[PDB]
Amino acid sequence: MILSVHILDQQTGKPAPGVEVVLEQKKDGWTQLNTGHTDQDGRIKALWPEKAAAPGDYRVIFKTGQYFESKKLDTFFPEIPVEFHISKTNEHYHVPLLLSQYGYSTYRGS
Amino acid sequence: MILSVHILDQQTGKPAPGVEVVLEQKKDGWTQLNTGHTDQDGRIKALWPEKAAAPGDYRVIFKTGQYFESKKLDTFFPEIPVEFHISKTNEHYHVPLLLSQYGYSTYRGS
Amino acid sequence: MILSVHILDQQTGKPAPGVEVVLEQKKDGWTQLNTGHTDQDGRIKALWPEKAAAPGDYRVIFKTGQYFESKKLDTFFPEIPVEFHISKTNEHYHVPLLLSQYGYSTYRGS
Amino acid sequence: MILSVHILDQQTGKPAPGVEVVLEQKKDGWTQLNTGHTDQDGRIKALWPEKAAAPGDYRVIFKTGQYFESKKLDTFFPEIPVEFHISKTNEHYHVPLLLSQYGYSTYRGS
Repeated sequence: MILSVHILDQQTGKPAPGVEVVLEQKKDGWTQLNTGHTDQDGRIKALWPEKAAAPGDYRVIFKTGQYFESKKLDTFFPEIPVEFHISKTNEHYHVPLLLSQYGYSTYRGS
Repeated sequence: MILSVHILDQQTGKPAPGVEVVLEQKKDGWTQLNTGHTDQDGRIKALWPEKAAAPGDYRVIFKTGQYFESKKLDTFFPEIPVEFHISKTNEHYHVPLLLSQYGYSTYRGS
Repeated sequence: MILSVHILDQQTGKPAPGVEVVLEQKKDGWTQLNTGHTDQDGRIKALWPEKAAAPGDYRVIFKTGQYFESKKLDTFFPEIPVEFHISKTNEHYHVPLLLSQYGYSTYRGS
Repeated sequence: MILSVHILDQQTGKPAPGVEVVLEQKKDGWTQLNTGHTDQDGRIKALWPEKAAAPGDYRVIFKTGQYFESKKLDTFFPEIPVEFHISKTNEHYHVPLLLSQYGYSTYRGS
């Protein structure tokens, strides 16, 4: 199992650097597996480095509220959580974020 | 304060009906204010009917996992949470969801 | 046949007013049916007012380059064209635009 | 100047292969610079291979209508054109497409 994220700032058309991202797993609420920060190219390649994982519900929380605060920009979102389910645990999963101040998009990248 | 949501199925180009949506407020974790289901036109007009509200972080959870399950369709998301912050509590807030099986978009509508 | 558009500024979370939109039909290249400008609520309700229409390929061009220029903002797009096909000419068609400086989304609204 | 595109099928969460993409430049209408087809990973890495280019308005046309037709799926779009402007001709430009049947997203990737 590999989990990658990358954030794209839609206001600038450039990647969003230094954004905190929290990875969680749904247990019998949610529990932290890892916490990372997006690099110069707005990426966290191994979130989650290549290791075996149990299937089930996962979550990434993009700390984008703190990101816009440091730029002195207003935003609709205090943070952006993305819930996803993994049944094929062998695969590399990309969960990108297309970030605007008052809107966003996310998907399997794959 | 007014809170509305509407879901648009991107596979069909038609609204997504009968989808459960849970509205929550961040307290000193999260607490349910109301639970609704999208109508024939994929809307929940008053989520949250017109009443005074305290500023702070809110959340809507679109139960889209159960939606695709009833259509016998696979999806990346077990559900879709959307976190948002309200500072101007006088306003009508639209939080629409553009729904695909393995991707989505959300925004202030406004 | 009814054709509506509305533009949502993702930087502000408010509708985008005064944006020129050109409606075209594919002929044996493209030909202008109508030209409108988005109102205070970022809408052009009747683009295209309620009248019978021939099925086929249509196009709306959102003059968003001129929009950002008047705000002194840079953008990736000189304008945003959206091609769509209508087979059911009886229906009301919404073609909304979720507008960021360096990214956008469009869909049937319906 | 480098121009890359990649298409992501939002219905499947996998890249969209074998999709024709036409690259054009705005002249004193539009003129074809190159035509490519997306590979197994839904990419056209060099659209446009690394060569010097003149600044101005460009266009990529994603032949997504023909794509869904071969899958026997209905779609709102006969094809998807994306207009973009390049002022810094030294840079590598990614223009990805997040593809659903009745909706899509595009952006600088960068």
